[PDB]
Amino acid sequence: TTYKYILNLKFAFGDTNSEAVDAAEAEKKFKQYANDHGVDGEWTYDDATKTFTVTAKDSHADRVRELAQRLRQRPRVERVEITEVTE
Repeated sequence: TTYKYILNLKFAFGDTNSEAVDAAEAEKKFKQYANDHGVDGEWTYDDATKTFTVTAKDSHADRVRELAQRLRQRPRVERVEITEVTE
């Protein structure tokens, strides 16, 4: 009866020294697509330049199907994957 959606985003670069981090492009793009379709969730950081997790909570299966189909098309900057979790 109760189901929750979770989107995964992978971010990594081939550098030796790390000082700067990119979070404005992933937070502005995820907030634009989620606020345009109607998806409420939370953001979570996983290590510096490695992995990025994001939670997605919706009532209807139309907003999570349009967000998962329009986001997962062609990966270039981050890996976009969708998985359903249940308790």
